[PDB]
Amino acid sequence: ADRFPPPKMVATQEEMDNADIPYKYRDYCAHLIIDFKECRYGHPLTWRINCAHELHHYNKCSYIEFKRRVAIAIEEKKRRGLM
Amino acid sequence: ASEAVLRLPHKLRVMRMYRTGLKEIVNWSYGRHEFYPRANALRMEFEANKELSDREQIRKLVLHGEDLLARFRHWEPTIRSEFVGGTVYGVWPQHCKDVKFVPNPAYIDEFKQGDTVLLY
Amino acid sequence: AGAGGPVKLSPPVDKPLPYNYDFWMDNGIYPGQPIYDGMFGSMVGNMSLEYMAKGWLVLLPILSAPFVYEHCIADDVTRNPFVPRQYPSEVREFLALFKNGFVLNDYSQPDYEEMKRRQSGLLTPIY
Amino acid sequence: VPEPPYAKYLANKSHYCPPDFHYSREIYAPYGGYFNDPKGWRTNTAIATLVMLAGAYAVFCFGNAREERLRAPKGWIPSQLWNDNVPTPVDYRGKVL
Amino acid sequence: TVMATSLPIVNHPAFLFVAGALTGFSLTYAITSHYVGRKEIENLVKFDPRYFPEYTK
Amino acid sequence: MSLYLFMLFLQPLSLSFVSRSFSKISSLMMSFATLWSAVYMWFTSNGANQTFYQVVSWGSDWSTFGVCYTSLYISLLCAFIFPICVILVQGYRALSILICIQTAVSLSIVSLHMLAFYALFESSLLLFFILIGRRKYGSLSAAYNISIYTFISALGFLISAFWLNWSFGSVCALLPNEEANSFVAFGIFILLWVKAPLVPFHLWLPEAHVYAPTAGSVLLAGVLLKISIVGLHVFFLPICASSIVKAFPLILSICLGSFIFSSFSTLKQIDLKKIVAYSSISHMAIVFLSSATNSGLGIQGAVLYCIAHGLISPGLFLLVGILYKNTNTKLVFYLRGLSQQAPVWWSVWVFFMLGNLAFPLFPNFIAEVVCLSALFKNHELYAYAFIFFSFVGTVYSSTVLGRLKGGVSSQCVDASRLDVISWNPLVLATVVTGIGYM
Amino acid sequence: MFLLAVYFLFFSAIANGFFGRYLGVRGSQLLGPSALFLALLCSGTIFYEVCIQGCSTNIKLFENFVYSNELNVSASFLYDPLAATMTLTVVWISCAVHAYQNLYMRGDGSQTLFTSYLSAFTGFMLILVAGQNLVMLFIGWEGIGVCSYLLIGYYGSRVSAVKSANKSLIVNKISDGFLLGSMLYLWFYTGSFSYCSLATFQIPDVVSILVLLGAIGKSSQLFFHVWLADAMEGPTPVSALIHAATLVTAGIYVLCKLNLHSQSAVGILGAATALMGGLFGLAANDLKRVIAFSTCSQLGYMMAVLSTCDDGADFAMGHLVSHAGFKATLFLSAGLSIAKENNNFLNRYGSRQGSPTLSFATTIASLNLLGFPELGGFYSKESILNNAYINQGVSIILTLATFLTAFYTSKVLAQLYLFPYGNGRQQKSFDIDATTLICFGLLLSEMLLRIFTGSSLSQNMTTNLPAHIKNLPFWVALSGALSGLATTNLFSSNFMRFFGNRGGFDVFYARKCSNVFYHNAYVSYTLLDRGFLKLY
Amino acid sequence: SGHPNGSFWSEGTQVGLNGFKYGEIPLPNGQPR
Ligand SMILES: CCCCCCCCCCCCCCCCCC(=O)OC[C@H](COP(=O)([O-])OCC(O)COP(=O)([O-])OC[C@@H](COC(=O)CCCCCCCCCCCCCCCCC)OC(=O)CCCCCCCCCCCCCCCCC)OC(=O)CCCCCCCCCCCCCCCCC
Ligand SMILES: CCCCCCCCCCCCCCCCCC(=O)O[C@@H](COC(=O)CCCCCCCCCCCCCCC)COP(=O)(O)OCC[N+](C)(C)C
Ligand SMILES: CCCCCCCCCCCCCCCCCC(=O)O[C@@H](COC(=O)CCCCCCCCCCCCCCC)COP(=O)(O)OCC[N+](C)(C)C
Ligand SMILES: CCCCCCCCCCCCCCCCCCCC(=O)O[C@H](COC(=O)CCCCCCCCCCCCCC)COP(=O)(O)OCCN
Ligand SMILES: CCCCCCCCCCCCCCCCCCCC(=O)O[C@H](COC(=O)CCCCCCCCCCCCCC)COP(=O)(O)OCCN
Ligand SMILES: CCCCCCCCCCCCCCCCCCCC(=O)O[C@H](COC(=O)CCCCCCCCCCCCCC)COP(=O)(O)OCCN
Repeated sequence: ADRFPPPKMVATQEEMDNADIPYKYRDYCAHLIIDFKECRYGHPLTWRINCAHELHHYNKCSYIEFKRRVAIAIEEKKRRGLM
Repeated sequence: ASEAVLRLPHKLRVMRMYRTGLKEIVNWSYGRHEFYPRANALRMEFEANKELSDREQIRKLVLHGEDLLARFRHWEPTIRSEFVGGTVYGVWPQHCKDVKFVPNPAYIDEFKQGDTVLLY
Repeated sequence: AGAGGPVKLSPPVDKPLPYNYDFWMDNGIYPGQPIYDGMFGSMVGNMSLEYMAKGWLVLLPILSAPFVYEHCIADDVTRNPFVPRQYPSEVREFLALFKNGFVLNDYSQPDYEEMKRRQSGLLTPIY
Repeated sequence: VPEPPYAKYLANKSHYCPPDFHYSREIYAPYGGYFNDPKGWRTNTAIATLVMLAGAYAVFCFGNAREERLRAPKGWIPSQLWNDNVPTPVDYRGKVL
Repeated sequence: TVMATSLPIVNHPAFLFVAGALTGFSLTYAITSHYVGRKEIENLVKFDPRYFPEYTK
Repeated sequence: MSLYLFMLFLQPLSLSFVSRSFSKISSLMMSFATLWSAVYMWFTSNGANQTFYQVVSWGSDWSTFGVCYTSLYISLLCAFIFPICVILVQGYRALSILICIQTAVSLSIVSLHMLAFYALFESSLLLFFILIGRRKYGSLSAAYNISIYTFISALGFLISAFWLNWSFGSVCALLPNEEANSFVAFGIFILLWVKAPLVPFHLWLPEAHVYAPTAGSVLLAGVLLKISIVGLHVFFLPICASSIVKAFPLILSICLGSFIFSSFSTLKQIDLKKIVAYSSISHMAIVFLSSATNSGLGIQGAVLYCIAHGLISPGLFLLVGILYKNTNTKLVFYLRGLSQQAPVWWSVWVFFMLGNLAFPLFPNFIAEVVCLSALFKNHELYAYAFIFFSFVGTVYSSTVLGRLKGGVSSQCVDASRLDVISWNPLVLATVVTGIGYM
Repeated sequence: MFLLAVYFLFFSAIANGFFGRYLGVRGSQLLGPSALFLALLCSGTIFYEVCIQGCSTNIKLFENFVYSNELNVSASFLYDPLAATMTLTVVWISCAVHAYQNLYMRGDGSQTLFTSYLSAFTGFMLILVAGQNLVMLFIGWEGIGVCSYLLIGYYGSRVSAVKSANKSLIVNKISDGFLLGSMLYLWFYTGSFSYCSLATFQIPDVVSILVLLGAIGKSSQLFFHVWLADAMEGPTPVSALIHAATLVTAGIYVLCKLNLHSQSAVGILGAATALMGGLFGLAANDLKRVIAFSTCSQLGYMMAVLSTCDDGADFAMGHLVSHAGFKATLFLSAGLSIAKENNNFLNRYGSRQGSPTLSFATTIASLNLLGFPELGGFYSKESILNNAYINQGVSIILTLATFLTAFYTSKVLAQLYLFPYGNGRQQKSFDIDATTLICFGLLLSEMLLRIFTGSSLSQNMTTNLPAHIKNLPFWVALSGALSGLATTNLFSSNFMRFFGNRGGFDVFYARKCSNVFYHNAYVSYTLLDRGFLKLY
Repeated sequence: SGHPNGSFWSEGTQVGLNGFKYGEIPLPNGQPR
């Protein structure tokens, strides 16, 4: 946990509230989810084709966060001695 | 085997066993294509022991076939819709005539309609 | 033809009635039925309650085997190869409040013990 | 059996009635008879549609008076054309429209 | 003969074998996948030099 | 108040002077005048007078009459439901008996003196013995049951009233008195135990209802059972609260047991009237328990549920009477095809049965919600017990409806113009209360 | 504007069921579909305003519906994103079912009353979905329960239909009783019935259990699924409405609206119901029964996903909305097949010349159920299966259910179309009017739109899974479909029989629970009130 | 089958009373009850 420090949080409380982002989605990727959300709602039926850049960017950030979570897990497991 | 089946004579018992087995073949099949080989197999099964004359062996065969036909009874019998046990049996049953209708019911002794207390 | 199909009428009662005849439902059409099917009389598929119980006895262990492992044998540290989703402190503290939440299983957190005790909460209201 | 005198007042079997199906014609039900198709149905349906539109107008008036939107919509909503209590739309970023 | 008129391939021995093999593999893999997948997910990070220099050599 | 009491005294008086051929018309007009006077009493009742809206005394403690929340609702219910009973009954003898019973019951509700309450409610004792034991359609057994149960309970209540009059010196409700005695509490309680049927003292009710005329059954279920709640709110809780709190585990046991055993007994019934009677016994338990909690939520809930029952049970008893007139049978087994044969009777029957099951658009739903909330205020288990066992009512009602709904029938047995006229007020009142104008 | 939809449905109910003598059969064939079309226009406006543009609205009809002392509730409607989505789906399916009933119910005496019950049923569903307080939800819950009782038992001269309706009523009574208890707990300790103030971070287990027990009734889960299979006695339009949207979905909706569920219970109960329903559907030989068991399985998937992650509520609602369309299509097509063939058994169906529209609609609905890639059902089901991987137990059971689902669905498709003709050589025919074609056009339009618009915001968000684990649902579905086409035997006759008897839940209830119930009634009455306490 | 004249918007085929309301028989000359 300490070795892999959290990333800086680009999104502020005011922006997350203004974009109506639930608390669960405020996970260091909220700025990208705001971009994706605004684009998906802007294009109600054509988002799948049009809004693909934002989804890609969110998925990439999510991937990096997932890798961090796995790293934290491995570090904790090594500290406890299980592996 | 039920009591009604048991009371039946030997010939009628074997005819009933064949009939029931054919119906159960139909119920357990997935299409008409399956029925024909299975029905031919059932026919051959009965034909094979038809000439047996030993009463004891015949009784054993009958009893076993009855136990098999009891165990392999289908949860869902394939029954035509218009017959008893069918989806459309009783949906809108045909009304019989001679229905007793009382015309102008409220106008028969209108003022004195009600319950009376009779005393001694 | 949906309407007007022939039906068989149930015969009129002609013998002394049993005391518990209310268990039989007869509308006047020939095939009357018990109040609850399978309470008495013919059983569907010729399967008794004992047969059903023996089946459930054979089936239950195979169905329960996946669930028993993760829930009982496995532990928070070993259940998954990653930790629960990481949130900013303000978000995480609020999310930890929810008893039915998913952030209470973060062993890495220094508040793990409190969160675990929160998850296994009260059975009934104390007041 | 010789049909009773009142049978003249009662209606005939409708076109939709299956010929075999026999029903007692004397029984009255509010939902209608076995196969209905009354004469004058077209007028009754027109009256029904008019009562439906009038009640829709009343319901629309009531709803508009009671529809409280306390948070600004993200974008333009159709309610603006008919209802004046819609807060000015604000987008995801926060800019007012 | 299952579907002689419309889809005769079903009766073919090769079809039956391929369908059974797909059934076997998919069903057994569903149970075994949890261990296998969890391993590929642990390994993805453990052998990445940036995340964990010690394991890499 | 004075107008209502005067109209009440005029209704029995009018019969003595009528032509003996105009009796039914005069009785109906008098019943409507009594209803209008009750509406006037409601108009002249200001909510500003929180304790008692109006109190009138005519020279003695016995002649002290007054209206409160419970009294007002019950009196309005009695005046609303009496016209239906009047039209359903034919004959001068029957009218005389019914009008005397109604006058006694309606005077009991507004009475504020325990001894006067007893004098007025129990005056209608022989009249019920004679009514339930009528020559051809009555049963002597039912008459004896109801009469003996009433006499024993009311005598116990009378003994308690005599002790309170000796000890305090007055038995009027308006004078604040408190008693911790358990014998006196039991004496007052036993009347409530019997009148509002509670197991094991409920046997008198079903017999009386089955062998009573439709007007009698309608009056009994509609308001006679409610007279218990007036006695509880006016003559028991003010003086014997300590004993209700002391005995609450026992009260709860007896009320829940009544609800359960009555529900189970309803399952073995083959007569429509007995089904409706046992449903009433089951429904009375919630009202009794809710009032015994001595909370605002409970007293209001109990009165509201009482009104809902006093609007739903007369409807079912009226429909059952209409069906019996058409068919001369009350056995569910003989009655089949009622959906096809009586679409108009069936619609109203289904509506009233839905009301009896406490569905949301019916007064029973709101009333039940309030009563359950009061029980939940006491304990969560108390509410849960009652909520769970409510399914038994569903099983019996569903079985009855299913047996009646379909089959083969050769008789057209539908309501006439008179029968629809008799239920229309009850239907409208049910709908209005259901939408929240309780 | 928001009220209009409920007004249109209740008006169509009152008109058809109280003034049907004047309107006529044709009048109901006009007023019903017209009102439903107007309600669809209103529901579409509501969906656009609330879901797409994030504008929730509250309409308070009147205050003090119940005003006893502290307890105070008002009749108010809050259109939140969940409400808008469900309103739209419900009205779309109801409009289609109303169009369908014009031709299907022509051979039924009370077409006016049927249409009235269908419109009242839709109105009570919209009341349940749009209620702002728990009392309004209860009003809707009971209204759908009563309408189901009046619709399943529509054929009164059939003892099976009346018993099926009694069964539904009793099961729903037990469930709404548990719900009433939970609502009382929530009112007492939170002070209100409104969902805004209802929010509680930590809830005692009792309330969670009561909520779950209440929900498992309408959404037929294990131990409470007996009524769904029996509900096949009713006419086909009823089955489409109840199974696709009105009844099964309510339980999920309640669980998602108030997140008081416990992860451990919902996951196990759901996965069990999914597997059992699929196994029961394997044995079934009635077309309408197989689609009911399929409904049970899908409900199991939706209940199970709530346990997996935070987005489980969104995933469940997304599956619910995707499922309603294809499932409705499956029931309407099954009904038309039954009507055309005068047969309910899969054995007697076969290839026969028909309408292209119906055969395509059946194929596409079956494909959505199966999980064919790039379809609305596929995305909504993969979202569940992929996210359930973390819970090892739930995932394994759900994959096995996916296999069984594919097997029966493929077997049904083969039996209805690919298989040779199995019915007799007799003259049978059902001609389809343009109204039926419009109904199938509407269902296909919903299915197509679902692919373009999606079901959840997080539908296409990446689940960080190895490729082999992400694409396994497809391989399992394909393997099951191939095994189903070959019509192979999977289980021994002992298990096939067990699954045909649906696990013997009803045999247990009849032999033990019903006997105990009537023995308690015998002791209560015969032995006591009319025995010990009755005079000679 | 189909519609009576082949057109949905055609006059109803039933002339008379669908049933007798309350069981009352219409007076022949139209006399009020
Ligand atoms: C000033 C200007 C003028 C304005 C006017 C103002 C004047 C004020 C009052 C004047 C009115 C006249 C009074 C009527 C006297 C006769 C009434 C009568 O005989 O009843 C039946 C009689 C009907 O006669 P009938 O049909 O021709 O046949 C009778 C035959 O003679 C025999 O027939 P049968 O053999 O077949 O018997 C069958 C019997 C079935 O058998 C039974 O049921 C017997 C039951 C025993 C009695 C019932 C017990 C319960 C009664 C409760 C009291 C009812 C009021 C309830 C209010 C609660 C009060 C605490 O059924 C009945 O008889 C009727 C059933 C119900 C009536 C019972 C009520 C009468 C109580 C006592 C009557 C008074 C007699 C006094 C005698 C005077 C000299 C002899 O009169 C009625 O119309 C009904 C009763 C009217 C009751 C009002 C009388 C007051 C009694 C209330 C007590 C309160 C104290 C008194 C103060 C009153 C105001 C100051
Ligand atoms: C044989 C019968 C044939 C004829 C059939 C008659 C058809 C009846 C039509 C059904 C009526 C539906 C209307 C339900 C609302 C009840 C109307 C009402 O109560 O008036 C309210 C005003 O409120 C309204 O007008 C509501 C608007 C009605 C129409 C709006 C939408 C229509 C869709 C129906 C959905 C309603 C759901 C409500 C569920 C509780 C009174 O206002 P307040 O002064 O606040 O009264 C105090 C409140 N309390 C009653 C509790 C004492
Ligand atoms: C909530 C706001 C608005 C409320 C509107 C509610 C919708 C309409 C309510 C109309 C009145 C409510 C109850 C009507 C009386 C109950 C009887 C009934 O509904 O049906 C009757 C007869 O129906 C009628 O004549 C009147 C029905 C007109 C409209 C009914 C719409 C559905 C009822 C709504 C359920 C009430 C909700 C109560 C609990 C929430 C009996 O029908 P069956 O038993 O099925 O037998 C008919 C014959 N057959 C075998 C062929 C089926
Ligand atoms: C995945 C989640 C689980 C879903 C369902 C799981 C159910 C598992 C429970 C069954 C497994 C254990 C059964 C108990 C062992 C009994 C072994 C043989 C049974 C036996 O000999 O007697 C039977 C007792 O009924 C019985 O066995 C009734 C006992 C059942 C306990 C109550 C549990 C609810 C059961 C609901 C569905 C089960 C259906 C089949 C049980 C039949 O008795 P008899 O009628 O022949 O006696 C004659 C009448 N004098
Ligand atoms: C210090 C004292 C020590 C204790 C000593 C106690 C000694 C006895 C006490 C018993 C007092 C109770 C009085 C009621 C007796 C029972 C009824 C009599 C039975 C009977 O046959 O009555 C028949 C009809 O009664 C019926 O139909 C009525 C059915 C039963 C009535 C139920 C009783 C009311 C509730 C009981 C208690 C309630 C609360 C207690 C506080 C009419 O017979 P007939 O006219 O044909 O005459 C012909 C001669 N056979
Ligand atoms: C066995 C279960 C009990 C059945 C009752 C269930 C529910 C009834 C509750 C009614 C609510 C108010 C009534 C007050 C008390 C009545 C019964 C309470 C239980 C009880 O018997 O307590 C007794 C005291 O009550 C007494 O001393 C009086 C008892 C009643 C007297 C019986 C007949 C009286 C009739 C008098 C007529 C009017 C007289 C007016 C002057 C002894 O309890 P304890 O305190 O000694 O504890 C010593 C134990 N270790």
